[PDB]
Amino acid sequence: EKAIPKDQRATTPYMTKYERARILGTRALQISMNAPVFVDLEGETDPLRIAMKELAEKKIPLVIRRYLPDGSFEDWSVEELIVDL
Amino acid sequence: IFVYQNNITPSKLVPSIPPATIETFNEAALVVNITHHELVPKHIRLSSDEKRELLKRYRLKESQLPRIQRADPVALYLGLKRGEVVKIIRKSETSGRYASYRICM
Amino acid sequence: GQQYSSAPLRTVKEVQFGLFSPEEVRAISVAKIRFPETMDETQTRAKIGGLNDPRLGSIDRNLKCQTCQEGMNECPGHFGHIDLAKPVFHVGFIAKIKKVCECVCMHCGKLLLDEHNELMRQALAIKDSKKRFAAIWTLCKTKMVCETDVPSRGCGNTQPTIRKDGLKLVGSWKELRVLSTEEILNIFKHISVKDFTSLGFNEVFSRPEWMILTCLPVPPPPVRPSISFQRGEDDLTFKLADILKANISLETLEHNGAPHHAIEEAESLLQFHVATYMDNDIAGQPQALQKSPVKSIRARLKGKEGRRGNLMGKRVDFSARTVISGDPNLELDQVGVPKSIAKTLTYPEVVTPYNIDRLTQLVRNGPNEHPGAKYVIRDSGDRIDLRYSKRAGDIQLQYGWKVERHIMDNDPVLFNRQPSLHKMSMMAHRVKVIPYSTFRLNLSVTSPYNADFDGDEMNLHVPQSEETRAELSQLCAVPLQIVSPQSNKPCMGIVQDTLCGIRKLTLRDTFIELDQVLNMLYWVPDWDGVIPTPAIIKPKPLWSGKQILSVAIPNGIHLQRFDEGTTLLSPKDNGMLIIDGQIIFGVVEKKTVGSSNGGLIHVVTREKGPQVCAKLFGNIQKVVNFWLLHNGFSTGIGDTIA
Amino acid sequence: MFFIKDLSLNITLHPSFFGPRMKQYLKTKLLEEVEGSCTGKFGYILCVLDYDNIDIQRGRILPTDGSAEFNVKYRAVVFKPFKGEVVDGTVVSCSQHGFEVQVGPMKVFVTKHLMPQDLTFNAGSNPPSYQSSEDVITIKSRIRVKIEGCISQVSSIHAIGSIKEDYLGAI
Amino acid sequence: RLVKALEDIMVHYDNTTRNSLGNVIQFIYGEDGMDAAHIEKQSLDTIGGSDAAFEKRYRVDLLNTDHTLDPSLLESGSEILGDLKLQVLLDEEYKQLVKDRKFLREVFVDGEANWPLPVNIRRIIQNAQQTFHIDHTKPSDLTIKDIVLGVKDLQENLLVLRGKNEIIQNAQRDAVTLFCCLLRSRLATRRVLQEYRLTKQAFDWVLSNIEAQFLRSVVHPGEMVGVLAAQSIGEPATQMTLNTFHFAGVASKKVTSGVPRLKEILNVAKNMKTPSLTVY
Amino acid sequence: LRFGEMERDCMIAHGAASFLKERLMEASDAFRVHICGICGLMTVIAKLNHNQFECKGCDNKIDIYQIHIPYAAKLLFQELMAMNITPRLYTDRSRDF
Amino acid sequence: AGRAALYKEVYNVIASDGSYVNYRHMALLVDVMTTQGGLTSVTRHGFNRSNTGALMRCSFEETVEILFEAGASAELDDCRGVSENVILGQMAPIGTGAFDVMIDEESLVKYM
Amino acid sequence: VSTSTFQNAATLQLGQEFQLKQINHQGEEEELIALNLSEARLVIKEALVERRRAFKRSTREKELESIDVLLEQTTGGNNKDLKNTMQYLTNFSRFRDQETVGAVIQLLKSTGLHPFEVAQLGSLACDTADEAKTLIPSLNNKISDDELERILKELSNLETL
DNA sequence: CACGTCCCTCTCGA
RNA sequence: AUCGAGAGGG
Ligand SMILES: Nc1ncnc2c1ncn2[C@@H]1O[C@H](COP(=O)(O)OP(=O)(O)OP(=O)(O)O)[C@@H](O)[C@H]1O
Ligand SMILES: [Mg+2]
Ligand SMILES: [Mg+2]
Ligand SMILES: [Mg+2]
Ligand SMILES: [Zn+2]
Ligand SMILES: [Zn+2]
Ligand SMILES: [Zn+2]
Repeated sequence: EKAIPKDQRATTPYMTKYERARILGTRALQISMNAPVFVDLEGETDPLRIAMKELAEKKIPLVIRRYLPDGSFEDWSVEELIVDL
Repeated sequence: IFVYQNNITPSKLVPSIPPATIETFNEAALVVNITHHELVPKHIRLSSDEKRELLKRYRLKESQLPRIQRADPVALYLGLKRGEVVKIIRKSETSGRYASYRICM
Repeated sequence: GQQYSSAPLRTVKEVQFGLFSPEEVRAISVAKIRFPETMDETQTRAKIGGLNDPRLGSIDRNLKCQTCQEGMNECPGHFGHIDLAKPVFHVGFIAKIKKVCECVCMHCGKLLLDEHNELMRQALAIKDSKKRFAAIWTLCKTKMVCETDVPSRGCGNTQPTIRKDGLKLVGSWKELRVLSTEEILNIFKHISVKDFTSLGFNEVFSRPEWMILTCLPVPPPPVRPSISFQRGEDDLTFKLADILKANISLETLEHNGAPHHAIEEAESLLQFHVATYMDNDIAGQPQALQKSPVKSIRARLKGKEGRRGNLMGKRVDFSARTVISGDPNLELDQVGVPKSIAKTLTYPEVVTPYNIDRLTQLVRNGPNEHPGAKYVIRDSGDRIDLRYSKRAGDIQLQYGWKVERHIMDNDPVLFNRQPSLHKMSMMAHRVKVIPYSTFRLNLSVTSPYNADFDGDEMNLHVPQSEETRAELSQLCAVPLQIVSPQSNKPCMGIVQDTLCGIRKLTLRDTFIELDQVLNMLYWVPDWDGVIPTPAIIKPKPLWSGKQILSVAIPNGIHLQRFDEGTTLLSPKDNGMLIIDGQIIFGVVEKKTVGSSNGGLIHVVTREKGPQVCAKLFGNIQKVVNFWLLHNGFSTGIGDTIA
Repeated sequence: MFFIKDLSLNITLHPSFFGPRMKQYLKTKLLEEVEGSCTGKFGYILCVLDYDNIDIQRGRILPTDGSAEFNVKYRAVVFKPFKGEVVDGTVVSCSQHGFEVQVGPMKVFVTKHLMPQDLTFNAGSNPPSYQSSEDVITIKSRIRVKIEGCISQVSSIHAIGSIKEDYLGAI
Repeated sequence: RLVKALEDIMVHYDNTTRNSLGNVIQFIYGEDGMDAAHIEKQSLDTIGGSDAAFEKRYRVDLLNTDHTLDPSLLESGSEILGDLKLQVLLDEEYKQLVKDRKFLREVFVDGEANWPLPVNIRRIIQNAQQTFHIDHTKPSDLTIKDIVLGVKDLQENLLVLRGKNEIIQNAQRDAVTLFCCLLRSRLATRRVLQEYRLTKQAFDWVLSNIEAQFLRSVVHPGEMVGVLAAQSIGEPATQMTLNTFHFAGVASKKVTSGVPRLKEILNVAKNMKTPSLTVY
Repeated sequence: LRFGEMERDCMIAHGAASFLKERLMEASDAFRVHICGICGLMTVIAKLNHNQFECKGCDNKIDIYQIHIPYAAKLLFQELMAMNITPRLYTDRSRDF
Repeated sequence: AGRAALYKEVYNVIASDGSYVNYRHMALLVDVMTTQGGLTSVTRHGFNRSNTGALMRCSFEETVEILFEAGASAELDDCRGVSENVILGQMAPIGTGAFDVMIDEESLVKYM
Repeated sequence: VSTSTFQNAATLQLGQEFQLKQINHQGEEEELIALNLSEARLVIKEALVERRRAFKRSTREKELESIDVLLEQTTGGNNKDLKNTMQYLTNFSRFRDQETVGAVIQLLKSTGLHPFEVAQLGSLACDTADEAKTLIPSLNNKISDDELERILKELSNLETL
């Protein structure tokens, strides 16, 4: 309904360790459910290491919808979020 | 404002003028200004255009703001009213200056 | 299991709290509770169409329920009811009933005060529901008369100073009147649609007239079960028959010859059962007992054990526990798990091209072989026990099946001492399956859990999905937690053996010869394989304690500490200075290598990384301990002698 | 009647379909379980209009289950019959107690007693018919009936019609 | 109780520390939006010490033959000697240093100069001297333009709350204010070239790493700071009164004013067991 | 083994949000109740292998939702109901901030 | 002014033995009681009386009593406190739950 | 999973799901959409054929085989309700070509009648104003009989062969 | 006048 | 088996 536009953002531009952790996890759970791998599986088996390689190449097709207390939010795409860690 | 020496008749008689805030303070607590004490920080009144600003800039609901008692020894000193906000500047050991805000419940 | 239901799946976002109406209880009730008989048509396993399964839940595992045909595991249960012959105060709303009767004209049904009073229009301004209803009752119990105007409004009956004897109310006039359940109910029902709403109530979800029970809801078996060994119902299934016994007395006692004294007794009796049934730890009262006390529904929920120990805390599958022993040849972020635990603890891996080749080998290894598996879960989902299934051999795995397989080397597990007073007291380690029945953890991770290896016991939890997995390894990993927010310092560090021998080692008198030096150098797995030019060469190639230690400290580290009188030409090997990961001077002690505010651990974890420092922990426990092995160290009564 | 309601459906997708041919399989699955459907609340869903413009938004990755969920806002042609609306329909079934009319995707039923008195049942006919003065409702004639009552049974809502009134009968 | 009154308390995406109602407990966790792990007890040399030594250690007088950066420490010490358009900034710099010194002495009335703050600067400069191998003899290839302006720009990029309107921006200045004091303290134009001997590369390296090591120290929106402070306060109390017999009869202030008073403090309670007025 | 109160607090500080749900659901009670879209209780007779859903008394057959909650919750709710307390579980919402 | 005294009286019993906990924690609790208007004690009446969700406050003392006056005042639980989700078996808006995760058809075909 | 939207005799007392004031899919507001047996066939045909156009990037009593093929190309087989509807619609559509149907809509929609009447008027072929108002009792007291009979006349005329 | 830390392991008696 | 009672361990 309401929502925020991507030119009025204000949240920390880096990836929250909880976001990184739930994205590496989320993709791992999805990758382990035989979901398409968008990265170049270079001799990989573990579905987490694939997701870590997917998050290292930022080829993860996920958007983090960061909910602010007022109810409204502002999505950030995994590929646009910096990954300082 | 009136300064009752030792007592005041409850002849209640105060809240009685619509376009007037009828304030009352005693001479005993006014002997030493409390706002001069080590632990009492700067309390600043907020204009109705400042409150309506801080509430939208922090995306707040009025209830969600930290509250300052109506009869707070400082809320009276500044003659606060219901709904007035007061930015509070305290010297913190992590940022040096930390802005807090309280609404007068 | 639980079959698939077309119904959409949602999460709960609002929980509406309110009160039943006697009419809504009659509505939902899948069966009227008519008999107090347990479940004895002929005491057969067939239950009685009166109590227990007149349509509610099922009593027998081999029996589908009479409402939702799913039977047992799936049947939520289905509430019944029993129409009360006489209204009854709710044990919990007892005081809240009085607080209202004090506020409203016990004859007029309108409020004792209204908006014409300065304090009532003030108290009424309070939209805080419960602070208003308190600010109303405060200034309402006093004015005890149905006024007629005083500038009209409204008949005038004086109001009684009400008090409670326990389960019944009385009010004085000037008259000792025991206020009736229906009479109060009749007053509450007549309360202005808007009057009770402004009194901290609600027009649809919490009408006052429902603090008085005209129709009781009967919970289904799953709430008050019954188990066999022959059978025996639940302490609340009993309490119900007790309530129904107390009701059927009133049902007939009042139908025919009305003796009023008896009527006014079996009613108070019934009020008792309905009261203790909900709360049996009442104020006055004897507190009932059946062949004893009895279990009040309120007692099921009382804090600590009872949905605070059923919902705030549960017992869980995929868990373990054993004695813990310390290992100096393990890595910091590891936990030596006994083989047996790794054969009982599983992980539902999903079949995929990435793992299918490993997975099928495990299956063939089975539940007895260490690197084996226990269950295989198909497309259809029914479980396939690899210990007893005939096809436990010629079984062909499909993509997308789940292979509940044994927990193997380097899975993430939640590890914890029990006084869980710490974010650190629950950490995630890599599994490392090992023999003997002890959990084994690296000696440096003792201080976080505050564990010693003296009959100490530690829990182990195991994730079940690849995301809770990553959640443990990306947040709760032991090396991720090396520096605590608690005191903004390292919460792990060198302790015991390693510490004692690391100042013994880092000395000038302490020299290491070649046959001993090459052993030390090898133990460092991340070793550059290059022999450090010996601090002393020619008389006899010797190495300094700190010098040899430095190959384990990672090049790129700079640390600086000055103790008492520590100079730039250290007098008593004072203080500490490490430059580019090699020791310059100074003895290594708790200050240097402990969990110090600016210790080596702290510096290495910040300017190098969490997992880098972790490997440091091991790289030192593997070397320092090795040196102490061949130097040795003891303690006797000689050391307590001056 | 025959309306166009702005509907929305919550479809859930397994992660294996989290590829490029996803929006396709979302629409494919949207119509799979909506196209030839019926409800009663909204009525006979008949055909989702405007295939091209069909929002899907961003799908929520379910908490402890990888699958994503989308609210597929769409628009479709529906059909909810109403008690009191006249509808012309083709006669299909024809019994001794009445005859069924095929109006749209549903079948309105007419009772012998809802037909005017003079319409007598004609068992003697390969296509059983209701002979009368002028009309002869055969197995496959066109009739204009007035819906009298509506019943919603699962994925189908039937009805009961009358032709006893005026301006009602054959075409 | 602690864990139960602080459950829902977690840093939120605007760096507010709120509960489950949205009620604001703090506007930046720890009044500086920082994470507790990236924080270290380093010293702000701008405060304690002699007014005389302060000049010695920070003041740079370009219009002077005695108090000017000797051309051996800068690249242009002799060509900047007397330069006055530049000494305006060495004043601006030295002026904000004293505005600093006199501010700290307002916050830390007792004159204690060692406090915890993110980014170990005492470390970073060292980890830069070893990195670029600093020549304690050869002069520095830095301009006064370089130092005082790099610092001024470094501060603008030390973000805590990211925002646009004055309300939030003015609480940016606040949140950082203290950290910047250590920054200006340790990046004094005299220090950089006299005792640090920074080259240009070494300097710019120190600036960029400071920027990140700070931007890392910002607490993460999600952190359950409340259920954490609760444990952080409750663990040592429950754990201190478990190691009381390691010394047998010692008592001390274990169960004397610790466990007791703390129970008072949490319950508040007017019937305090020792009401004392320490009147100065 | 009991994953008790204190252990919950620890994972909370960790922020292990979905590992905590895994702790208290997949590895414990966790039940599939059929709540009603208007009353908000288990009363939704679930004849799912015939696919009939009803909260008669609310006379509802479409507004049904299956929801994942601990059986301990399901009990706690029934128990509250047995004391004439309605804990109507709602999938939608009406506040905001 | 009191908030500072509260902290100072909290820190003064911490700095004795085990003489360090970081300001933030103490200040948060301290601020917790403070930011209400007066002292809000850490006790089953002090804080537990707030306008929090019903189930939340029932997870700490006065357990059945709280759920009573909740359904009697027709209370509503936000479902925003951790305890609520814990009781309900849902991922709590806590760190790894403070955000939601979505796939945009855009990205999925940007790497098709 | 089941369908939802935003928000009883046949005298305009429809459900709430078919109440005049109903919300859009953007969130605005727009009048109810009632189509006459004819306006419904085009709407379907158009939508069904414009689905085949995007499935390429991956007469009187003889048109009925032309629709069956479209239904056996785009829609899934099991969808049987759509087949009967198109059959039905194809026979009982008073108006065949878009041009005529528009005029019908142009005529009816400018009378103020609530869409159900707009719909029912274009689908039921009446002569008398007495017949029209007795089959669509939602009127009766609204449009005058003469004016209604005037409008009824333009209908029978526009009845495309 | 209601709380009274956390888990874990066994024994026995209606 | 469930309730109660008790003794230990960390
Ligand atoms: N009553 C208790 N409640 C909670 N935790 C306890 C309790 N008793 C012991 N513990 C926990 O178990 C450990 C108790 O110490 P332990 O019995 O192992 O003795 P110790 O310190 O090794 O004694 P010693 O001085 O003889 O070596 C601590 O980690 C403490 O947290
Ligand atoms: Mg021990
Ligand atoms: Mg010990
Ligand atoms: Mg002990
Ligand atoms: Zn059932
Ligand atoms: Zn009156
Ligand atoms: Zn219902």
